[PDB]
Amino acid sequence: DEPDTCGHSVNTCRASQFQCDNGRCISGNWVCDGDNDCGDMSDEDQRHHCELQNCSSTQFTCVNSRPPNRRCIPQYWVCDGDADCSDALDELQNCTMRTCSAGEFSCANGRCVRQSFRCDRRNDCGDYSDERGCSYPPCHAN
Amino acid sequence: EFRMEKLNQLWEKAKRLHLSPVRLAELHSDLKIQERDELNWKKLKVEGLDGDGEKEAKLVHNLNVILARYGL
Ligand SMILES: [Ca+2]
Ligand SMILES: [Ca+2]
Ligand SMILES: [Ca+2]
Repeated sequence: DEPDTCGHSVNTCRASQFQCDNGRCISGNWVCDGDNDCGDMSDEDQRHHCELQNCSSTQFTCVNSRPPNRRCIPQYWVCDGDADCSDALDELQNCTMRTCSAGEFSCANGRCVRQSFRCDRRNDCGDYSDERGCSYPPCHAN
Repeated sequence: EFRMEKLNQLWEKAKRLHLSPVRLAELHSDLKIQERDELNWKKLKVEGLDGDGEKEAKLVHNLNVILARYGL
């Protein structure tokens, strides 16, 4: 199929579909979805497609975000038990729940997280309250 | 790490759930086998060769029961 049924380099992918790697050409919508389709995965980049996204029904968009994080999540994750968006806007919404105890670290915005998620490499609470004021001990030898 | 945008999202969020490793590993094996199923769905969808759309229901219900089965 790939080793010898065709000329390797005699001619390109046909103009019916769009080139994206020398080993792969891509049909249409697939260049914009975030899937590893082009086989170097560079579909949603360069300059051709998807600087932005938009959400359908039963989905919500993390507006305050950049391409490195996320820009659309389903309702299956809004006001759930775990933050999803870049700034964790999904858990605030109109919910704004009360209950939080000494068993979890308390953020400025009101949300709470486990104590282990304080002073680390991750933006856990969205507000970055879990990171502000921390004093990181130095790294290991390795 | 995984091909479809949604499977990577499920994989980070499954790690955010701190699920047991044996349950978490079984998630990928069900999603990675679905990865090969969704590729042939997506080929026959954009090419329109799936005239009856048989490959969509069997991936949608599988994903739904995956979400219910593994505690998501
Ligand atoms: Ca893609
Ligand atoms: Ca959430
Ligand atoms: Ca943190």
